[PDB]
Amino acid sequence: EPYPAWTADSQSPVSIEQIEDIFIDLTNRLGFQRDSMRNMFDHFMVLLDSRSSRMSPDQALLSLHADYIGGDTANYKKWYFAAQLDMDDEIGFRNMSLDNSLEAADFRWKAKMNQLSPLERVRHIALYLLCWGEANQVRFTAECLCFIYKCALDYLDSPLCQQRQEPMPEGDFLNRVITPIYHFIRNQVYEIVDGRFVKRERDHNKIVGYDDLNQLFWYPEGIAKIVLEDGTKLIELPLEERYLRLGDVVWDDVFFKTYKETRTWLHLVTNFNRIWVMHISIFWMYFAYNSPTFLAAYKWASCALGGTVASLIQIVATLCEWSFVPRKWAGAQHLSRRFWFLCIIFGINLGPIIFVFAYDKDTVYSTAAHVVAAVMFFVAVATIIFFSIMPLGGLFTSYMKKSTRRYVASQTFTAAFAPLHGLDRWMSYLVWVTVFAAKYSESYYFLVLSLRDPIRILSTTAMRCTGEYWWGAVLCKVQPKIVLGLVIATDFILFFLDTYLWYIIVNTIFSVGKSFYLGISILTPWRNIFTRLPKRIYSKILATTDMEIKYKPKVLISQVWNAIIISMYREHLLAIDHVQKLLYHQVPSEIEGKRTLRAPTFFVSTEFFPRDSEAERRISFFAQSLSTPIPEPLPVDNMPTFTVLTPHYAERILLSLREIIREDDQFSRVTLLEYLKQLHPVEWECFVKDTKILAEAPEYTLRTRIWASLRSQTLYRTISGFMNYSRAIKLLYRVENPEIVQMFGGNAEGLERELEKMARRKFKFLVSMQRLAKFKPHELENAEFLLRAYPDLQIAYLDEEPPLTEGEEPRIYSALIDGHCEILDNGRRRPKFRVQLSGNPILGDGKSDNQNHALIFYRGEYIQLIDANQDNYLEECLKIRSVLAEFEELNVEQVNPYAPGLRYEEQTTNHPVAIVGAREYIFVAAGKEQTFGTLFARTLSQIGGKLHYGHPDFINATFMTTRGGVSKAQKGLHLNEDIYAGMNAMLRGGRIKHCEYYQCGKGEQMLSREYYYLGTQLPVDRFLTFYYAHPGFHLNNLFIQLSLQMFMLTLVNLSSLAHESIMCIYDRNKPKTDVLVPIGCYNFQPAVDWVRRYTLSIFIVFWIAFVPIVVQELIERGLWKATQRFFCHLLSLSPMFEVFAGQIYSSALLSDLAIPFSILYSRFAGSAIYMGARSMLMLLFGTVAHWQAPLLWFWASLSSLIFAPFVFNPHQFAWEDFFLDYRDYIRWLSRGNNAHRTNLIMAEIIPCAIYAAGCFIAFTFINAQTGVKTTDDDRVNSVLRIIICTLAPIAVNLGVLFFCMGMSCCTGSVMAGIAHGVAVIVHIAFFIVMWVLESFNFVRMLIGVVTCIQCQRLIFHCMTALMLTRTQPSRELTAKVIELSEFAADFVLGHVILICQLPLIIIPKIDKFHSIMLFWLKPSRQIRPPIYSLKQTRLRKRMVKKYCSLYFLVLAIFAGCIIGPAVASAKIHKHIGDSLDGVVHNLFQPINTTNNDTGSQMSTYQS
Ligand SMILES: CCCCCCCCCC(=O)O[C@H](COC(=O)CCCCCCC)COP(=O)(O)OCCN
Ligand SMILES: CCCCCCCCCCCCCC
Ligand SMILES: CCCCCCCCCCCC
Ligand SMILES: CCCCCCCCCCCC
Ligand SMILES: CCCCCCCCCCCC
Ligand SMILES: CCCCCCCCCC
Ligand SMILES: CCCCCCCCCC
Ligand SMILES: CCCCCCCCCC
Ligand SMILES: CCCCCCCCCC
Ligand SMILES: CCCCCCCCCC
Ligand SMILES: CCCCCCCCCC
Ligand SMILES: CCCCCCCCC
Ligand SMILES: CCCCCCCCC
Ligand SMILES: CCCCCCCCC
Ligand SMILES: CCCCCCCCC
Ligand SMILES: CCCCCCCCC
Ligand SMILES: CCCCCCCCC
Ligand SMILES: CCCCCCCCC
Ligand SMILES: CCCCCCC
Ligand SMILES: CCCCCCC
Ligand SMILES: CCCCCCC
Ligand SMILES: CCCCCCC
Ligand SMILES: CCCCCCC
Ligand SMILES: CCCCCCC
Ligand SMILES: CCCCCCC
Repeated sequence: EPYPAWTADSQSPVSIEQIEDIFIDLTNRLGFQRDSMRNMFDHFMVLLDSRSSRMSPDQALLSLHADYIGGDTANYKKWYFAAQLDMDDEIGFRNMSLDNSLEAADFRWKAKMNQLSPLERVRHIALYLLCWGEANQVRFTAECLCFIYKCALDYLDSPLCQQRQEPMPEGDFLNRVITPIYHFIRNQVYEIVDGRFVKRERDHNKIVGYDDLNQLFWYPEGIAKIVLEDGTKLIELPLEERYLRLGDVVWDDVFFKTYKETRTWLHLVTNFNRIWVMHISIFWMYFAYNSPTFLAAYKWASCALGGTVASLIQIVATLCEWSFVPRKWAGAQHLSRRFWFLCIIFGINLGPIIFVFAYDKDTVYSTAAHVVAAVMFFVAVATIIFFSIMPLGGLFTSYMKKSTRRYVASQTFTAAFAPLHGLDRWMSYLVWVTVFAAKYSESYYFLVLSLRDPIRILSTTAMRCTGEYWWGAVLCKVQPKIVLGLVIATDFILFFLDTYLWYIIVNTIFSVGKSFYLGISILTPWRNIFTRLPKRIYSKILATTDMEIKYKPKVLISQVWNAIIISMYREHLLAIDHVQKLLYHQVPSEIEGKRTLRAPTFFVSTEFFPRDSEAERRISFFAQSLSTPIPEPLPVDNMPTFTVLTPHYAERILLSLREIIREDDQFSRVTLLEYLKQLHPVEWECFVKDTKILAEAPEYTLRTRIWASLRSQTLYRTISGFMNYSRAIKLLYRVENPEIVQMFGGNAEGLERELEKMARRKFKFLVSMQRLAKFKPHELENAEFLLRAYPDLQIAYLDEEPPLTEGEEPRIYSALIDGHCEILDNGRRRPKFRVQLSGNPILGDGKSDNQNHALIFYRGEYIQLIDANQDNYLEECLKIRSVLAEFEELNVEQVNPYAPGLRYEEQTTNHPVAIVGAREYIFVAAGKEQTFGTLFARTLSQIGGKLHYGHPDFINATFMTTRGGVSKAQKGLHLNEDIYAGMNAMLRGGRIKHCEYYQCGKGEQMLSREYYYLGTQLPVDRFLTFYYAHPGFHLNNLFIQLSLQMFMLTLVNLSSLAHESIMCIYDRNKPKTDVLVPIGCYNFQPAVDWVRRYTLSIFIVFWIAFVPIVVQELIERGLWKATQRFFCHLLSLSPMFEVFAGQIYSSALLSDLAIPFSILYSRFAGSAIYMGARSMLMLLFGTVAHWQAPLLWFWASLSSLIFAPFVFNPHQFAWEDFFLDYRDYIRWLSRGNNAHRTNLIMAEIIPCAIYAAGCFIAFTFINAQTGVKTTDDDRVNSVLRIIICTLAPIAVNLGVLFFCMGMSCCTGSVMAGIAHGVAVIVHIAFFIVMWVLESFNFVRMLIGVVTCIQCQRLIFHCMTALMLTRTQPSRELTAKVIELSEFAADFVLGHVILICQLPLIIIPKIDKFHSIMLFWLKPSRQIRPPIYSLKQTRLRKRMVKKYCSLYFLVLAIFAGCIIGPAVASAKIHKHIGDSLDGVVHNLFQPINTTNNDTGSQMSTYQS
């Protein structure tokens, strides 16, 4: 019989017959499609049934009306206010606070709904539901539905439709008002070609999407732009006849783009404008204070001028924003007003600084200098504090007039946030106060106060040296100032890493203190969880407090504890003797004869779980989760009905049979069974035994099919894993009320029948099987099999039909089939419903439009949406009605929302809860467990809010389906198609909370739109928390990588300068004996010691930030290993060992993030191998010139970067596989064959030449000899040595290239060989000429090479890009020049890589250890082929020895190139050149000089 909570009562305001009457009439007079009417009717009635099982039926209808259309939660009310009667500013004013006007209209609206007869509310809701059901693929645009809904509602109330004695034909609401909008959307992509559609490839910024499609309807002036077909405006017409001619509007002259994103670096300045301000500005002031080398008023004046940078940053953000919104669109004048205000602020700030900067040089004004300095210091501080807070999108809004728009974005649709009151408010305040009060305090004593001494030295010391021939000694005269500038620049970056460093520390402290203070789970009282289980189950999983008839509080627990255990055994996890001691046995009372209840000995105080199998894990976790304070549940008779969605494109329903054996030694290992059998060798044992009892044929094949199916990874395991929701309800139904079984005790069939009837109305399952009309006949059998297995299952699939007349698109439907539908002659079952779409719905990339077409059949109140790989064990399935109570809607009181008084200040249900994420963070001896518990949290809490912000598991269906959809996927917008739903619900009113006693069981977006709305309007509480989770992580891995490069640039110069000095011996105790004992010397010892204080502070940030991803990637073991690992270091190298114990994880992780040599090289290059190569060279130059002690710390790390991927490879290292890998490498090498425009050319030039010049400066200084006491006419003219060696090899390229053209004019593979043959030797030769030029001095030769390489790539970097910007004969040469020159570079770098393994192949037994190492990491079903024919063996040995000799030859010539000039360094003694007149002393002047003119000498000049 039908819905037994609305009909089976006697106080229902209406009758089920009246509802059908209303639906029939409403369909009749608007032409809705006939079957969707039945669908929506069933949906509505099920909704009423569910809502009326925990309240009076008089209130269910009221609550539904309030929630859909009319309450403070309904979307229709929001749109009606914001558009139909303006009043958008008032909502923003009221939000920031926490006749006409807002109170009056609100009162009128509230009092106009308080007097509706209960037969009108049903009509309203029915109309809305019908409109929502019909509109295909327009559900993504909420406000459109509101517009059509209002138009239809106004039309039906007219005296024009009530007198017309004729109903419009069916399909008149889909072929007249809905289809044109769809034709507009599909016409922005998929341009029609001669017969079909193809993906129209337009630029990503001329394509209107959904977000730009509905956003027209937010503003009153956005509606007034709807031109009709003739030319008149739609609004011009009266209200009643505004619906009929809605099919004549042309939706192609009426939609614009309204966002138009731009270059990526340009957003990060307007979005996150509060992080640059609080960092740059304060950073300025610190150095401005303690830098007296440029009285007492100048100091304060400068530190005050520090405050003028904040306003400048605000102005360049406002000005940058002006290129996002359109020109005349709503909210544009506010930008000009704000620009005016900010200009005034900037003027006020930097007005008087000029007056105090120089107007006081010993005149009578000094009485008025200090006062203005101090007051403007205070003003600057006030400005900084004001701009660090008060979001950019809302300031200077009180001082504005009425105007038209006082805000730039709608404040009722993108600025409605949850106020987050309670206790967590103070906690967030405290956290973000301590972080920034610790960082600003410690980053002044370790980073600006310890840098105070070198500033005085390196800013006054003046060099004395001859110089060069083109400018003399004007550039080399001030080297130290450049070093100081580079030191400050490379230290400015670390100020940004410091914050994220402290944010990790203070979070985990606050978590431990909060999880220990509240006295929850003190350390580990482990021998108590099992001791007191029964009191946990009886009051957390059973609802007895409101069940009464209290009797026997232990017979109930017995009925449960056996069910959970037996289920484990039925899955072949426990032995038959292994369960009898793990179950409530009942023993008869020997006194009288009746039965009594015992308890397992395990359960009060012998291998309960075999070799800690997973069966232990399931029980263990279940036992701990009952300590958390779970809310008390409701009776299983009064819970809401929910549903489950699953999308499925193309998976495996079953592993078939032929794909179980296949061929053995043709792929990984052997037949699949034996692979599966070995992994679980305690189940197959129990399995075959279970077969024997059953056998005590196709069924056996089926049983093997299922047995394998439950393992591996398929679709059958998810369905059978989630269908435990069905049993968990039934079992808890009988237990709760045992008087229901006494009624018909003896009817075993009657009992089970009733139990099923309940579970089929509180739980629905639905999968969305796309493309089901075109399955292969071998795969269609699998689909039908599921229907036979679980009859209560629902499948939704698309369909087709030949076109009505020849030449048109075929109509497509979307029908569902149940498990009880009768079969037809064809074989497929007859569907229950069949709805008509308006064209192909699949338009996006991912599986997000798959969900939408099957969302119509979602009967229920809440939704749990899953992918096709989940487990959901039964023990984590019993407590479903406790997690479902997180939505605070189960224990409340109704208050008649339409009531006089009760203004919107003191209501309760204002921000409903939308998403509920689930638990995902799965988990000296006494000290070790405590410490390992602490290290657990630091790993734990790092991802507690990084991969857990919007990950959805349960969705409040009513709230989340009226405003948008469940997920969106478009070519234009790009977030992740998974996090988009999370952010959208936050900035629209909803709220997100997550439980912690459940098992989920599972940049290109900084360019997006939601980042613009979130980062410009959020308060500072939530902004900082938001910034340091998603954006501040990716933007942190870029600063560390950028800090390293800025460190190499300053290392080169610092060591170069250190290779020229006397250093004035220095003591690190208290060197205040200002005597400077070399007398005539200039000291640089403190500057050199700065390298020591940096390396320490750069691996700490590398340490803490890369420890928490260890355990979240290597939780598997370690505690057992830690004992022996500690056992090997009670007397080991300790602090230094920690250094070399902290350099391996980088090798470990990147290996897991990742075979012939060439194919691995080509994909691992361009990001890790090249930048590492250059940085390797610069470090080498430094380590030879001065050799600071703690410099090898980089040698380990930099080596590990480019030496790890070639040690974590599989068996490829023995003897000849190495050499045969050398076969194809050469063969592959032989056949490798590889203002709107003033922004792209500026972004890829500036930070590619600065790095070049910095190297170039160093080379000039190292040649200009200092302390040499020579004359003016000496010079070196070292600039030329760059030119003679930088462009000369490029000239050799073209000359041969032209001669290549000529020779053929006056074999292609051969011609490549000779071309590439000399393209390599030319560079190798020019490496030699540079060495000779510097008179055979290795130290001052390296820096020469480094400069040339940087200079070379600068030419290529700019020349190619400009040519692309801007001819064919010119361009065709360009690519050929760059290609072959780049070739020689890749050859040498590639070749040297496989040369540094010679002292690893000499060891006889090598891969044996290599095998042991890698198999520890992971097993991958290894296979070893013994395929070596007699003729293969001889040739294999034959050909391998061919290149094994060749390999050694190229090794010898490379070393020979080195030793050549090295041994010729004692043969030339006179000189190498004596030319003059511009090339004078060109090669290198000295052969014998001195650099120690100090001591006795008092005053010489040595210019
Ligand atoms: C003395 C012998 C060497 C002569 C080297 C001639 C380079 C000639 C110019 C060139 O090829 O310079 C670079 C490549 O530099 C390098 O290999 C630098 C490392 C060299 C290690 C030598 C070890 C002995 C091009 O880099 P890309 O533009 O490819 O970088 C963007 C991503 N595609
Ligand atoms: C005030 C600080 C300015 C820092 C500018 C750094 C620019 C980037 C230098 C390195 C670019 C990449 C070189 C390969
Ligand atoms: C009662 C007022 C409390 C204000 C808390 C502000 C916290 C700001 C943190 C960041 C400062 C730069
Ligand atoms: C007269 C002395 C001028 C010194 C200028 C130093 C500029 C350093 C810039 C560093 C940029 C990374
Ligand atoms: C006072 C003499 C100044 C000579 C020019 C200095 C240019 C420095 C440029 C630094 C770029 C990193
Ligand atoms: C003021 C800082 C501007 C942001 C710099 C971002 C550099 C990386 C862009 C990819
Ligand atoms: C804007 C700078 C104001 C300076 C005031 C000076 C007054 C001088 C009075 C003698
Ligand atoms: C919060 C970090 C503080 C570090 C110490 C600063 C004061 C040192 C005084 C000796
Ligand atoms: C967290 C703020 C700590 C402030 C310490 C001030 C310096 C220590 C005393 C010299
Ligand atoms: C001249 C000092 C050389 C020190 C060793 C350089 C190479 C280190 C490789 C680990
Ligand atoms: C001039 C001092 C050189 C010290 C070299 C130390 C070598 C350590 C190799 C690991
Ligand atoms: C010794 C004080 C220097 C200036 C500190 C400014 C702090 C601003 C928050
Ligand atoms: C560093 C100043 C950048 C200014 C960009 C202006 C862009 C206007 C469209
Ligand atoms: C001698 C009186 C000086 C007053 C200066 C006032 C400055 C206000 C910004
Ligand atoms: C010579 C020191 C004068 C300090 C004046 C301070 C005024 C603060 C309002
Ligand atoms: C931001 C206030 C604390 C840091 C500056 C004052 C103390 C310096 C030692
Ligand atoms: C970036 C934080 C540096 C902390 C250095 C502490 C040194 C202790 C010996
Ligand atoms: C302060 C502006 C810096 C712009 C750098 C652009 C880099 C693009 C890759
Ligand atoms: C560190 C800022 C010094 C500014 C001096 C201006 C003359
Ligand atoms: C722009 C800061 C320096 C001003 C100098 C005025 C004499
Ligand atoms: C000398 C005191 C140092 C304290 C360091 C705390 C991190
Ligand atoms: C006299 C100007 C010299 C500029 C040198 C730039 C590298
Ligand atoms: C010469 C005064 C210091 C200059 C620093 C530039 C960053
Ligand atoms: C300080 C910003 C530097 C950006 C460098 C981009 C390569
Ligand atoms: C006449 C100045 C020449 C400068 C050359 C810089 C590469």
